[PDB]
Amino acid sequence: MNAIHIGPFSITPAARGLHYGGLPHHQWTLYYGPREMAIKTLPDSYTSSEVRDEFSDIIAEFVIDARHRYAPDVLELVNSDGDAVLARVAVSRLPEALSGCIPDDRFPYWLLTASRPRLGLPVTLNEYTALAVELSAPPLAWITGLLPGEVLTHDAEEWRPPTSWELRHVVGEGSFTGVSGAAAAALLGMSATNFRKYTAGDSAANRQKISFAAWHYLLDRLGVKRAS
Amino acid sequence: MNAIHIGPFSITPAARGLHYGGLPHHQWTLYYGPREMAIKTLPDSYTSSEVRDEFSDIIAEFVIDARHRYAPDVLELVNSDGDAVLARVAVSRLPEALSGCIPDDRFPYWLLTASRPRLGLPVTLNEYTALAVELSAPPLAWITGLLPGEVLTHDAEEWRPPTSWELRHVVGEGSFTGVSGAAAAALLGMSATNFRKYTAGDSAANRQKISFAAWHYLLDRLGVKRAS
Amino acid sequence: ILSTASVLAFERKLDPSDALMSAGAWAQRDASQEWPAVTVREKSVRGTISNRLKTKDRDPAKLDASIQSPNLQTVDVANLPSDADTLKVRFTLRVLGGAGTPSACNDAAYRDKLLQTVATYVNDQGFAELARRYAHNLANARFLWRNRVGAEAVEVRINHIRQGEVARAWRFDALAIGLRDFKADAELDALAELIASGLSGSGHVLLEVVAFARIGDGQEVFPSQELILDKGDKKGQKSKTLYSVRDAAAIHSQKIGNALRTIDTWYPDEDGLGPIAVEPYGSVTSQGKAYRQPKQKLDFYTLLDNWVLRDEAPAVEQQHYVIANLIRGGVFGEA
Amino acid sequence: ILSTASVLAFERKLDPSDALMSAGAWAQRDASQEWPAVTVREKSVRGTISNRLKTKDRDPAKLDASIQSPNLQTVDVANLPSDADTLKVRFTLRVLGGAGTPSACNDAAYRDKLLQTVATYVNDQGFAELARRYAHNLANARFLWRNRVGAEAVEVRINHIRQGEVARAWRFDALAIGLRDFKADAELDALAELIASGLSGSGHVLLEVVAFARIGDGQEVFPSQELILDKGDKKGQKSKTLYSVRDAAAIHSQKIGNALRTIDTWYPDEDGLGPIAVEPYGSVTSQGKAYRQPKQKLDFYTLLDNWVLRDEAPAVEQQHYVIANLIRGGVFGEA
Amino acid sequence: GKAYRQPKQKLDFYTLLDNWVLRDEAPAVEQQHYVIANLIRGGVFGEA
DNA sequence: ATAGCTCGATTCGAGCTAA
DNA sequence: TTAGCTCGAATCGAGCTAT
Repeated sequence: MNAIHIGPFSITPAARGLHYGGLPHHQWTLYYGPREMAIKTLPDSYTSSEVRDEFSDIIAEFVIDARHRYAPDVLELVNSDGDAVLARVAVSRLPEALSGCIPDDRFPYWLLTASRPRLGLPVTLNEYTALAVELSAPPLAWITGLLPGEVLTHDAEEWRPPTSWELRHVVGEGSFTGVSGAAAAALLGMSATNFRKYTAGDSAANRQKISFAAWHYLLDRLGVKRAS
Repeated sequence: MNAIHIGPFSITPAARGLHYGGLPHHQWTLYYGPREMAIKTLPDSYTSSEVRDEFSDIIAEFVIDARHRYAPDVLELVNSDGDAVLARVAVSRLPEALSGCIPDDRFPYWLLTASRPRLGLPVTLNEYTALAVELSAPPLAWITGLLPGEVLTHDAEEWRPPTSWELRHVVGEGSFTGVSGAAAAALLGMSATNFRKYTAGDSAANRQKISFAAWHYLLDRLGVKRAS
Repeated sequence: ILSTASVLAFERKLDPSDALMSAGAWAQRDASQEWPAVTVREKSVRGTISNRLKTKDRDPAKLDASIQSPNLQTVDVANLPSDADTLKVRFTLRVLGGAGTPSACNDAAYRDKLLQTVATYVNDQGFAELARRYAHNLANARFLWRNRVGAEAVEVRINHIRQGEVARAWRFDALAIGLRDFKADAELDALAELIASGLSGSGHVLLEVVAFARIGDGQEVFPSQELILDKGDKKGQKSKTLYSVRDAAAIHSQKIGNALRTIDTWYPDEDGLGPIAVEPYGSVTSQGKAYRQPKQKLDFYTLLDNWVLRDEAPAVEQQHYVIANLIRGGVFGEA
Repeated sequence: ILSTASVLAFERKLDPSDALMSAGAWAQRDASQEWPAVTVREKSVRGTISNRLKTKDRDPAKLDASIQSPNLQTVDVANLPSDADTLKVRFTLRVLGGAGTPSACNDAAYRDKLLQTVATYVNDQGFAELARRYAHNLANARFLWRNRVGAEAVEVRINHIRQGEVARAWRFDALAIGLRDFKADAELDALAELIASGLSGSGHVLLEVVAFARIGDGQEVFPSQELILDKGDKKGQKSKTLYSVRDAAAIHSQKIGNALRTIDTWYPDEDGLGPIAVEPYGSVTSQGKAYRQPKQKLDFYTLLDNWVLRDEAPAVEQQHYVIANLIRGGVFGEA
Repeated sequence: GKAYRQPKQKLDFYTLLDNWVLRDEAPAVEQQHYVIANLIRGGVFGEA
């Protein structure tokens, strides 16, 4: 039939078929960009929904592995004993004052990493609140591990506009955020046709590259970066 | 001489002149948009940077009053008695579940308002940090009181692009943020020549309007809004 | 109109074996038949992060925490013994005839036209230049991929095996014959004529190729690597696996075929970058660049289509490239 | 605009082998070619509670109960014989040359620019300072990591093995040449010129390095430590595993390479620590911190990007650091 | 099978070292002799 | 840093089809 | 919701200016 696109994934069929048993079949192969993930030989009587359901489990385990691999590192607020956790915050980056630390009784509250060699500093509740406000991780911060560092940088001279494939990580129904393209255009105050022009395939004449402010505000409003 | 423009302020001279004493003199009028704040008769021997210094104190008083009357609401974290303030955070909006409250002993932590009829909500440290991350106020959040409510709204259908004078509140040498047009363009990842078209006034040839995503991302980066 | 056939499966000529690699001492390399094999063993490695950071890991505390929690791996490593300084790599090569004949085809007319085209190529200019270039990638130990970079002295021994016995023996100083130039030499000419007779189908050619190299005393040698399933823990991760046949480190036969296949000096870019393995679309994975792009009219498929379908014969260099692609085999044809 | 390449893999120069540990007596080290190897064996250790307790295990009853159940485990231990006080450690070092050439490069223009940058470095000042510091780390037994801390006399012998024979011999007092200062000496200068000729690609050099350490009769020696899968019973836990190749205690080759790499004295922090290993982000595993932070604009990647992309040549010390990091090699470039 | 110098009586190595280094509370000369002897014997001191 | 310009290329919105 | 496409209008970058 025709290729099935699910966010960044693509299920393209083989050009020539085969017969398994007495029924016609085609091999359907799953991609993640250029990475081939799995191949399945499927009957020609399957619709697109059944072909998608055949690879839904592999897509789901990819999503789970991506969430666990790129999960933001967690800071823990502990008491003077260092045993009881009073609050946990997931941060996009660590404070620059983190050094090797074991809590004392000289200070009541300590902020520590969840990593086994713990880094930390004595912290007050006001300072902990300020650090959590200016360092917290958005709920979909794991998607940033699937994107290159030259599309996620705030330096305008080192920034590159994301491609269509990098856009489809966060913009489609089969993407990792689950919002539609029209919802993404509504978040940016943009026309749906203009935003479709951003995620247009290579077989198109009208393609537009998203700007710095629009891309970063989209990442903010989607809960991927710079949302705390 | 020439009309001195300091951000949203404009010191325009009188077209006619006068001779107070024997020296030449002109009437300089401070403006906050369509609002007249002061008339001061000054000699013609003063330079622009000296009339600016002459009118600087009234502008400083205006900025102090604007910062004080539009200060964001402060929340207080207290113990099971309500006497000691363990941590305070300024919020752009109050929590949804606040009701009139007096702290008791059954809960160790209480999040009360700074207003004397103290609304409150029993919280733990983790939920308190979640609320502080969600609801925090940027350092220059007081400038939103000087801006219309239809240019700060997140709803794209009810949003109106800011004018040149409303844009001078946040960008410019004599703005309330103090950032130049080049720095604002670098924050938006665009050229300074295009931002000067945003800040252009009375020049109907090649004057542009800022977009929803660009305006809200600029307010994010300057520290005015969306910086919870 | 003579459209292209829908399957063009070709079988591989110049079929090598897995090259088994063993160790010993120089000047006892004549009696190297009982040299002990190079064994693949495991060692533990610890290191810090030396790759580029994502600009998210540039935070100093994250870098310090990554240093304080370094990554631990166990890797397969192949070394020479601490009393042996020479590595012996041995494989057998078969040169087969009938290069232009496909193993599968859909069109009798297309396969007849292709066979006629290959036959008029062989009649006009046989497998003389191609076999000359193949003899070289055997006389220089290019199949010693990373075992040749810092080796002090490399020599190769090619024996023609007929009825299981050496019919003619060749000995080459593999460092004298470079990896860049296809010069002319009498023993190289004889080996080229033998490979040409093998490619023409006029005789059976089986070669025993043995290479010796002064890597050094106890130094590391480099066999071929396998995939990592990554189904274990992150401390005993087994990040590298090496290739072994029966407990002897070995190099994959396709790596040897690629090494002998590096004869393409006719791509539209400058040949001062060196010879390339003949491929469709002139692909080099290390450089990430495709010489002979399909946008230019110098790739294998457009050349084969123009030469066969519409009788647009390319230059003799480009048809050498086409016949080299036919010799290497491949699943050509549309779908 | 000449952006950097995504694939920038480099191969390492200064390839060391695994260093084998043998044992014997001082003043018979001139006939140490038949010294018996140091054998890794098993012994039992019984331990008490000696680690910190997290304010809940500090109860006297719980602490005493933990005392009544001590941890029993076996450890791999390497010791000198009771009649031998000298430890012999021997490895071979090969210096390749061609440091500025990457093994894989996506961009041809970036490849050419990097080659011109490295050629400009070598033309301005060759591999003379770097080779001098590498020869210093060869002369002192820094590769003899914990076997040098209490050794009374350490002597390092370095030979140049040209055709399997000692073409040039060096004998050094590894304690007179400290681990802090890179001074000047005539024999150090000769070894520096040899390593310089190796790094420049002028000729093939292979160095056989042998170090003798007078430690004491029956004293403990320290080979490299391996990884434990941690699956067996608690009593036979094997909490410590030592590295050996064939019943002979050995040091990992990458540990030797790290100790030879300790030439970096140009990091922004003070000279209290002394030289460190030339790694990107200046990582030291023992201190758990990174000298040459990317925030301080003195790491390898920022210096290389400024030097190559936009012609901002750093100080000659940082140029030495960058070239030593290219000699070190690694998977640079954005993955 | 018992522990003299329990952490409860504040005479173990860890509490004495922490008070001597962090709080600058130098213990008795006997206790600092004990601490320096613990530094001589070596160890894997320092938890997470 | 302010203030503004031109000019060709790129983006943008609101129609529309196509599924 | 996906996936596009014209068509005129507004915007964008990079050149110059002026003060």
